Amino acid sequence: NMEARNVMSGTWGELWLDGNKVAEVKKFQAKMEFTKEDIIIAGQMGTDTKYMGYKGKGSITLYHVSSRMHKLIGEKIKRGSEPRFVAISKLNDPDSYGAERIAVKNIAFDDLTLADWEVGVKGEIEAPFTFTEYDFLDII
Amino acid sequence: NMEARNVMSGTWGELWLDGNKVAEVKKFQAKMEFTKEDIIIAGQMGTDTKYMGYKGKGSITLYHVSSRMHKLIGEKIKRGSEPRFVAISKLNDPDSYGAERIAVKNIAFDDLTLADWEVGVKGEIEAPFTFTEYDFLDII
Amino acid sequence: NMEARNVMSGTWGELWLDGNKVAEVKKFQAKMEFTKEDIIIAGQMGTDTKYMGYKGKGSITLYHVSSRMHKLIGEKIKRGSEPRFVAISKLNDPDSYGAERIAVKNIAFDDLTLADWEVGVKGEIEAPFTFTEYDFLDII
Amino acid sequence: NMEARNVMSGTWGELWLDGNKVAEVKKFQAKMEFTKEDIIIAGQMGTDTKYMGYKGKGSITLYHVSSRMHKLIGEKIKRGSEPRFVAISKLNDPDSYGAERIAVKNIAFDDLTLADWEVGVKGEIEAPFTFTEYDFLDII
Amino acid sequence: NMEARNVMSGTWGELWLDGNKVAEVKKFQAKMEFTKEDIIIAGQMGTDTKYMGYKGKGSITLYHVSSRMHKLIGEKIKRGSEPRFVAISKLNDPDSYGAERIAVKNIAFDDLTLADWEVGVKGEIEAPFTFTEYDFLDII
Amino acid sequence: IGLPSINISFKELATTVKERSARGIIAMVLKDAKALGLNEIHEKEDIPVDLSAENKEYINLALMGNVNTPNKLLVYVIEGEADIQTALDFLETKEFNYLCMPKAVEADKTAIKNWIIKLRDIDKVKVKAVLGKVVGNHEGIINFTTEDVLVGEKKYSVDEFTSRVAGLIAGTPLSQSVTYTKLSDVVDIPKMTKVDAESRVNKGELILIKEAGAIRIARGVNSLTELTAEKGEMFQKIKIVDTLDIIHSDIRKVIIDDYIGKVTNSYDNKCLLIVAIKSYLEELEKSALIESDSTVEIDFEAQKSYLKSKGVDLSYMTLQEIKEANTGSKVFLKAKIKVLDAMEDIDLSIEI
Amino acid sequence: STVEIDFEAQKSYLKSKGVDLSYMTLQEIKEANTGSKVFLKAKIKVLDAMEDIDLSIEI
Amino acid sequence: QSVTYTKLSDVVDIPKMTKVDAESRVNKGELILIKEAGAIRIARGVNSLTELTAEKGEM
Amino acid sequence: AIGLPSINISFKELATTVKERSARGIIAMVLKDAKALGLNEIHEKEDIPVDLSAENKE
Repeated sequence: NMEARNVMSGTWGELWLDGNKVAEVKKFQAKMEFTKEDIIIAGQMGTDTKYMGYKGKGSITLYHVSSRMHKLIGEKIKRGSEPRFVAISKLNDPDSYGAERIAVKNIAFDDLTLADWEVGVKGEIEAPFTFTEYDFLDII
Repeated sequence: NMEARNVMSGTWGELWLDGNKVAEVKKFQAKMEFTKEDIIIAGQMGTDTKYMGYKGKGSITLYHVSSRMHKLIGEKIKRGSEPRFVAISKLNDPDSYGAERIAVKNIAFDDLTLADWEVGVKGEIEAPFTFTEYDFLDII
Repeated sequence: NMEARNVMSGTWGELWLDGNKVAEVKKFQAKMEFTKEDIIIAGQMGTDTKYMGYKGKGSITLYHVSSRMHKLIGEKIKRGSEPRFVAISKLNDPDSYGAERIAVKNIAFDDLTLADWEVGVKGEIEAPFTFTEYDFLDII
Repeated sequence: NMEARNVMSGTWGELWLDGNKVAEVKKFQAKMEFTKEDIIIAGQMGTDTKYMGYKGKGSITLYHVSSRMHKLIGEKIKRGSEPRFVAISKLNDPDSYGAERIAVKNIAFDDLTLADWEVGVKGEIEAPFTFTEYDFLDII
Repeated sequence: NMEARNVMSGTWGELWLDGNKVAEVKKFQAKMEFTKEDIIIAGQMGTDTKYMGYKGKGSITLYHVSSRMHKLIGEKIKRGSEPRFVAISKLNDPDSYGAERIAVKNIAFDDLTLADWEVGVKGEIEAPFTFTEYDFLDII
Repeated sequence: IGLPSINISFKELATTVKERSARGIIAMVLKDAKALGLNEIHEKEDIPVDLSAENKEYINLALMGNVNTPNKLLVYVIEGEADIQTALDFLETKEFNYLCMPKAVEADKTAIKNWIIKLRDIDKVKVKAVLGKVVGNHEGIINFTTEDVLVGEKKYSVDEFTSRVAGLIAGTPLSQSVTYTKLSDVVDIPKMTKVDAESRVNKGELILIKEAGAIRIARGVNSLTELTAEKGEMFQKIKIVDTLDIIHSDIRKVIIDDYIGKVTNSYDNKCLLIVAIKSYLEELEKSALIESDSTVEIDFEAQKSYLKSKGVDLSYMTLQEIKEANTGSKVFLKAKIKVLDAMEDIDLSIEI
Repeated sequence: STVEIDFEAQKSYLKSKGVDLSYMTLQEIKEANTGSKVFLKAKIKVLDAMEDIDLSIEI
Repeated sequence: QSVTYTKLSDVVDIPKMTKVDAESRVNKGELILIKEAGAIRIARGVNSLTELTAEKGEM
Repeated sequence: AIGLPSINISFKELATTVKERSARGIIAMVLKDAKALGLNEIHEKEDIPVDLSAENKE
């Protein structure tokens, strides 16, 4: 049942940000980090852990073709009002079993890049973010 | 007695997680870290140590073919209920002396990966965990 | 709509510093770092964040052809009076959609290089700075 | 039968003040301090004690999102009329054996914070109090 | 003959309170403080002391998994009746010479913690007490 | 849906019922001319009115529990003039721990003894009975021989007090034992000497003894009297046999529910089964029913004997090859545990 | 599992057709003409499910 | 999977029938229903074959 | 001789250990007795011919 062709290729990924399709995505990332506390129990040599909560962290990397992030956050950040966004990522490799589609909610970005260029180097933008909620659509 | 053929190859490894066989496994790891305290004894130049307990730590890496970890932990983590699992690893090289089979118990994972893809890069997943107990079956 | 030709090349960048064009720019950079505070809310597993402010940081790298920075800041720094500058960057690739022109204001430099040379090595200068304000002119 | 999962996490707490739920509650505690008198008995080397009474003490901390305490006590305190309140605290961790609910009665606050703010720092309010009675609901 | 292995580790402790084992015990200690009077003898430069008695003090800390202390003392304390208890502490490290067991009698607790919880932090309870007598079982 | 109802009612105090027990299921057979069938009796209040008052008193005696009321009472009613085997056939279908039948005759007792011995030995089902006057050597048969128990100015025969004994046994928790358990309701017992008590307890009877204060049970022994190398003195105690039966029932339920026919017989699946059984044993260890340091393993000798029986050549075979060989549909396993006993005898020497 | 030409059935058919099988190589017999008949043999292995379990417990 | 110990919920009652008789009947080779803990379930998953030869064995 | 499914769980106690039997050595041995003539090949203590006397058994 397992074959090398069943591994998903990242070239078949798609991204929607704030309801708008971004054709220029290089990579997408989203992950939840658990908070754990060590608990030593009397009479037991192996120490145990208690689950307490989690952190969502991610990043988006995209080719520099337009001023998407400027228009999204630049003017509102200065005024003191922070916006929140929703992203949808889809991974659909024709040679795999099926598709994987996840919605990431309550996204707050970490920074804003105004200019970053070098002579003889093509432009790219990296945007880390945090999040709180998510949903599952079409899991395998 | 030793021949270079007697070294175990990692291609002959197998893994069961929560009673289910996983075929797209890349590496498995499990290790116990001891806690030690320095004790200086009067009249002795060499300082000694006292054993206090241990930490079990491990990780699993697998090719991205299905949503195994999502189905395992995603919905329960949000509600505040943490699950525990049992894993069995077997290493059986035909050119070695025998097999090695260990059960790792009370496994709690460290994080959950929702999406991680890149254009022109094949997908992979890394899942660290901790544990407390283990058993021996068929040691060499 | 996207063609690989639409990615902006950094060779098509231009920089004005204190109203004077610098022909010798290697790279220009400007970025805003947000300050965030973790907030744990009762009854919620996913911890949230509160936006508090931002840091602007950047840098300029240029070929060593003249004493621009010496004349700009050297004599005033010793006397105890710190100057502030305005920079304008333009990125205009003929194969892209349009131009991107940003003015960075209230620039304070981090250091001053008096001499840095090596035998068999051509000269270059790196100048980090901080800033507070910015404006948008001709965004895409 | 002690397990690490059974330890109660404080993120599952809830508070009711004067019949109204407070969502922004950060911390809650209540304690009874016993009053004891030393007694020395002839022919007995070890000193004994006599129990005479108790005094209840507690504290509340909230995120600064509204003027709740002002509306609660401010105008009344000026005129010379002191109000008493009832507070209900609930701690219900899904991984624990059960819920714990206690009602704290005859609460008198110690002070009133009109304003406490700091540039670059988020707002918090701490309110100590004293009480006299309590009741048990859903004991474990 | 002193060895590092012979030092007693506190993970091997055990506690019995009022005849019932407490699995969630974290800390136990008990101590007798002697009362001394300074005496100055004529013709003697160094001051001497006279022993007059002692006072016993101790403390217990447990992981918050149940309402044990509430059921122990809460209702009785309100009505004006003070209960006394007996505690047995056992310390038996496999690498040590032997076990050590002590019974602490006529225990009177100092306070009662109704509630102490914190978002993002696990629950713990600290309970000081005073005692009068003790007995030796399995001394080393 | 009617008008809103806000009713505040005043009443006097009412008596508190004893707490129900999660453990302990007892089945009783009653003979009444009316209302035949199986009835599940949870509480003392819910009893069908068709039964006679005497059957009601037997039920009520069975209801009372030593520390807690038994979890559930299964009553099968037969009119009479019928073979007992027809009620035993229906009782084979249900699940129960103890079997008692107050209205008994010698042939009926022999039938019950044979039926339970056959079940335990061949049917591989662990059940027990409390019988009046039976000399059966098995651990599944409890022999209680006390004559003329008087409760509340009444006379109860030896055969019809077994319901009370069964209720007492079912009410006892696992950590404790029935030795020296006192019965407050019982008033008077016929006179009897101590040497006779020693002789009877050595013989294997569960009798009543009169001590300082109320009446109490002397010892909690079984009817087993003949010992072998395999069956020692441990098996004569009710508590140990009870915990062993609980372990047997739990493991059998797990195996039947999850493994018979469901999974293929391969060495990996055997390892999975071993891990599951080890986890169950650890769970038992945490509850302090059994001592720590219990193990589960593949039974190598039985597997090798089975391979020899089928004509497989064991020459030039590695130990791993023998251990991992195909065994058709059979699985051979072995385990090891340890159980403690209660406190019953104390010697205290005082120097003056 | 193995798949191969059924040698015994092919030889039986060759005898039934009057062909002589003596002084013939194994390879010669394997690729001989057999009209409209094809004879093949395959060898596979199957396992049973768990039906009986023995557990020995020592106290 | 197999059909051994497969429970039939619809079936309610079977005639009284002894265990040793069931052993003998399945030894001859028969599919029968047995009474067991819980519902009514299939005793064994054998078929009618009872001749044992070198060509066809126990499997 | 197939039969009904068998699920037995047995309780027991006090097993014992034995001596390991090795495949190392071969010994040639001569005995005199008036019955069971010819060579005799023995691997274990249980497959001994009952024909030989106790003195020959020693």
